[PDB]
Amino acid sequence: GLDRNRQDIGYVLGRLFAVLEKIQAEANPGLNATIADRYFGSASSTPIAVFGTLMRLLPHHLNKLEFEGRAVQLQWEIRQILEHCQRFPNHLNLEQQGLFAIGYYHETQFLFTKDALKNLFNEA
Amino acid sequence: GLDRNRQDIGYVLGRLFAVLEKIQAEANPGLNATIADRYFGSASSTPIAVFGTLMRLLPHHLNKLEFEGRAVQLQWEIRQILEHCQRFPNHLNLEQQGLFAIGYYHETQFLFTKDALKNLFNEA
Amino acid sequence: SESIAAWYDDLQMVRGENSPYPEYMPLPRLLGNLVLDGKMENLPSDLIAQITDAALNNRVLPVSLLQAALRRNKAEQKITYGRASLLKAYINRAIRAGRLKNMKELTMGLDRNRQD
Amino acid sequence: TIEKRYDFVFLFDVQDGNPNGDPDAGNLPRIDPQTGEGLVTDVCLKRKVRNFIQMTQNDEHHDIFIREKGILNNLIDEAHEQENVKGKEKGEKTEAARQYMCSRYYDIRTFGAVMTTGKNAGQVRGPVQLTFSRSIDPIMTLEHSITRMAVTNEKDASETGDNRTMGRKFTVPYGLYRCHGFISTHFAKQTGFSENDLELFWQALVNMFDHDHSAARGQMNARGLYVFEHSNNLGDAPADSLFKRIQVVKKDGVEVVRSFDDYLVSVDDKNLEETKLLRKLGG
Amino acid sequence: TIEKRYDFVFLFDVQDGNPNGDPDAGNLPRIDPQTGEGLVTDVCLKRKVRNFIQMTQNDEHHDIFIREKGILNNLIDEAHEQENVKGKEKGEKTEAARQYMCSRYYDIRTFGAVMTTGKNAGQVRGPVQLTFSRSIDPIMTLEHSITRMAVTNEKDASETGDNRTMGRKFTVPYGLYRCHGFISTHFAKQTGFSENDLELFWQALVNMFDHDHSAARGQMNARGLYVFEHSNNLGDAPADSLFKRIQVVKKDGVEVVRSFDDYLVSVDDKNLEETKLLRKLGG
Amino acid sequence: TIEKRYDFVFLFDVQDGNPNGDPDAGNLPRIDPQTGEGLVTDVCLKRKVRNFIQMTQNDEHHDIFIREKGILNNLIDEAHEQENVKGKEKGEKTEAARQYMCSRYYDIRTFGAVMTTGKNAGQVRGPVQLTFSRSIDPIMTLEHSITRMAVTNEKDASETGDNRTMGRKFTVPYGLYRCHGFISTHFAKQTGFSENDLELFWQALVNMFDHDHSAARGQMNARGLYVFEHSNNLGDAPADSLFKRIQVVKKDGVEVVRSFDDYLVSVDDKNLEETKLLRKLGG
DNA sequence: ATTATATTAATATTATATTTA
Repeated sequence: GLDRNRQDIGYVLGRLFAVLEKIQAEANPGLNATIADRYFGSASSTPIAVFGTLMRLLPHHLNKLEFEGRAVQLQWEIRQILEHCQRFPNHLNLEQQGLFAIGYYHETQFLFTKDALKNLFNEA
Repeated sequence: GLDRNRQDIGYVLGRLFAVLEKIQAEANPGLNATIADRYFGSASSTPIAVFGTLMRLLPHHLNKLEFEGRAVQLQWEIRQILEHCQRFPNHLNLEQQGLFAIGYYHETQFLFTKDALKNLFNEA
Repeated sequence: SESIAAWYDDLQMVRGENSPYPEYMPLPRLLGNLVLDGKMENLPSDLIAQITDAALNNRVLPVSLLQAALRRNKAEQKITYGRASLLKAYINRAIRAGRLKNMKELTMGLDRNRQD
Repeated sequence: TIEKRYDFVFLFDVQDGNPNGDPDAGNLPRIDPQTGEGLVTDVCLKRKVRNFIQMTQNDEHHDIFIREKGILNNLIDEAHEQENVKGKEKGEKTEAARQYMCSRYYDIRTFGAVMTTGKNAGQVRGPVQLTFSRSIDPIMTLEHSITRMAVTNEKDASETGDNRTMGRKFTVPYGLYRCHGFISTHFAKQTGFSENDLELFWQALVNMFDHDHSAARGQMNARGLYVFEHSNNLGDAPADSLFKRIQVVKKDGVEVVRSFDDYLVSVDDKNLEETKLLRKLGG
Repeated sequence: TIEKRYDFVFLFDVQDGNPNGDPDAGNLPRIDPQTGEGLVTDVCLKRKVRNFIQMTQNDEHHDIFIREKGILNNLIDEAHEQENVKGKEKGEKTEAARQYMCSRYYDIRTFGAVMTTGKNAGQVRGPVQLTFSRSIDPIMTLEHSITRMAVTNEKDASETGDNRTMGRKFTVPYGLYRCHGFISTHFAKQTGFSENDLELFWQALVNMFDHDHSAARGQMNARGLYVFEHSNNLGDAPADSLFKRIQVVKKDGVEVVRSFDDYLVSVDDKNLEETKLLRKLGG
Repeated sequence: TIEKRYDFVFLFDVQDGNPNGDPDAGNLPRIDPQTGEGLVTDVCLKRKVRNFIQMTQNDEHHDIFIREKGILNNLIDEAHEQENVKGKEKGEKTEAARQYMCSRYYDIRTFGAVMTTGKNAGQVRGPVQLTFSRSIDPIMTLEHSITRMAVTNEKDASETGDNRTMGRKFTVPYGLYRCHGFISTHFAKQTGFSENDLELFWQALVNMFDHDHSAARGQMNARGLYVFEHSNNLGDAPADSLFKRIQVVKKDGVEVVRSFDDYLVSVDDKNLEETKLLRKLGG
């Protein structure tokens, strides 16, 4: 249940936030306050203010991972998502506001799986 | 998924940082802390302070590569990106702050490919 | 009793352990979730005068049930046992009577698929 | 009770720090997404005024609304057990309790508070109602990420070596937040907002950026405060043009702004001399 | 009693705050789902006019419809015990009570109210009937979530000492709500809507955004008010094209709008000079 | 507990090295992007003061907040098992633990710390709150890249020849970081910030650049420290002009600055003699 | 005219010379 060729800005924005949250959760299991507990409150409205710090903290989160190939796969899927994201908009429309959370939870479901992300990464 | 004729400052800045990170990663596979783990934290806000040391370390990173033609291709795409970069700004706007990461991950996806960068370099 | 059986099977909703609402809800108690406060302000032409006829003869449920249950669900700010079962019965009877195409009939338990 | 209308043009900036942070965005100040102008909520100024009153009063009939150790239900129950315990017939009892709290509390008298919890006692419309601030020049976010050489919790993130917990501490280089606000008289006559309380509120708005300071907010100061004192309780001219007369734009050929030497506060009090006044308290 | 038809084009925006918020959706203003244009109900403008009248009158024959404790049944019973207590034969007694309330109340004279409770006294059709506002440019919702350092009830308080109750306080950057409205004459002749009441209503519509302010709504102002005064009680031209003559679209090459310097109110009064007038009160 | 307000103008520069370096940018000090003025965070000065206290005290009732081997949760649990173990009803128990930690710790008494981990014990607002430093002349980054003749980890460069690991070690030629800071009294009365602690903090701020030194920061010194001692707890004049009276600009016809012989610290104490004092500790 | 209340998943994308009267 995930459309990677929707060419929607909200879809790819939500998928990017979802993989960012997944990376932060994988960086440390004993995490109290994640990014979703603070960054998601304005991610669908002011993405250019939160996604900047998100991309700034992404490499450190990837380096914090115990496995280096996992970070490679996560960056690969990040870029496969952002392929359709030609630019970070100022503010999302209501339809895009909903598509944000849609793609967010869709990408979260696609990531929290047994054999799916690695299977898609193998065909690249 | 990459616009090379967008004429946006954030786009070309992000693409330049992306190719710099790609060059640093290609210089040595066993790299622990790359530039993205330290330089990206202020690359979209204070580019004139990080991109100076980036351009200073770029020739040594290119010489560290085992293949000399790879460094030539990387410099060629660096200059093709910086064509639209008429000047390094002091601070990027919020839209430009987002376009920074947009172009960064777009160029990273375009670089981590089979036949794409070399194909574009052949038509030059 | 085939009409009553079909009406109560279409009204069969999920119920938890030790629930005060019975397995089959009384018709006045079911309409009480659609009235203003007490079961007396119902419309004596399309509610207490037509829903009983549609249930006791397995007829088609009117859209007035949809609209009243919607108003009382987003008005009372809660969906207790009575309004959701009525909407499920309406949807099932509309699917069975051709008054509903793209959707499908609902079951007792939670439908984790549906794709609606 | 006051009888004049006041349309103050509060102007305040920030040297280096995080003023009004977070519309749920981590730790960044509220900025305009489409443009880039910084925004500051009025609750920050209200809390600064409350802190100034708490540090420059300490007396009765001017309650300051206590901090963390202050349950609103407990305060409401304490204020209920006074003159109108039960012998007032609920209806007017709520109004009597509201009037008593207005005569006793200063935050509810100047602004307002929620008094409709358990023991309901009505609500205060509030005379003075500030607005959300907004700068003119599109400010930029610096994001000054700093570190710490001491871990907090004993989780798995605490390595055997340098127990470090970095994070980010956002900062702002400049941004004159052109604040706005209007003061009414009908609600002030009911809440008991006298002229002494108005002068105290003006003094607080003027001298709140000198005591209420922290490490995250850094150094903040108030530029000017041009109060538009009216003559009656009616409406002379729309407040839009009144607040537009004091425009703040860029100076000469400069890209951004760093201090007061880069702004040109154009103050041309020419058409506002009909039935209105003008005073300068901060600038 | 008025005799002319007025088709006013009310235009008002919002600087930063929640104007007409929707209880259906938490605390966000009414916006168009398919597009994104902000919508404002007419009851907000009616309540602003009522507050302006309450603060700029205080006299008889112009009741303002009290707040909260004002039970409508009690007011109806008080208005019934006047000239038509019982000796009027129910039928025309209701009409007499309705006329007395119209001559006494201003809200029912300009707009209307429900007087069909216990002691029925008919209903007022209402002459002036405003409509729901709607902006042109698809506005965006900012959602400025803010916090509080004081818990309300002790039950929801944390098990520690940090008593906080956050929540959200929605805001709007811009959105010129192109309001609409029509005024009739037949119902105005029955309710007694004279020209003085019409002028008072115009003054209220003009100067209601200068006093009726709060922290949630922030700063709101009225742009312009182009009233289309007719000549008779008949229908000359459809009001659709009449209201379409004053179009409000985008200016030059801009994506959104921030203030009045980004809108181009195209006013071309050319074909409306047949048997109609034009006046400017707010703009 | 102190009762006067202190507005110190801390001035300090750097001979050759990296003072307050930025993790957001590799290893370069915080500089203004639009201009070029160097910026130094207050946490560096706070850590220097902490190190000075750790090396010039070694006693109880003045905890120094230990370095790497100091879990905050462990220290909080150790401070909880004292006088208020459980018999204090959580609410005021947190305040009692906070007061005990303020009377025991010096860092939380002068500045503050987070004590809201597992066993919550409230939070300290903090009296003395320093700000972020900022220079006047646009400094330049030297970037002194140096090498090493010994590899660290078995990476891909330690091949056959000289195992080398170069890198960069940034340096700064000059830059008088005009620091700022304000001291309150209301929070000092609660945290127990006496005058002896204030004198110790002044001595630390004066003599912290003589012991806390390293190879990256090089040689740093404190120029002057002009403390503006007030007379009461109220607000006399805005601190903006107070801190602007001690301006630091360029001297004669010079492009940059190298030492103290190129700066002209204009100190004209003329209008600050109303109800305020002045003292010189570092300069 | 209630219910319920404890953790999914994680191991490497890429990598070979523009131009020189």
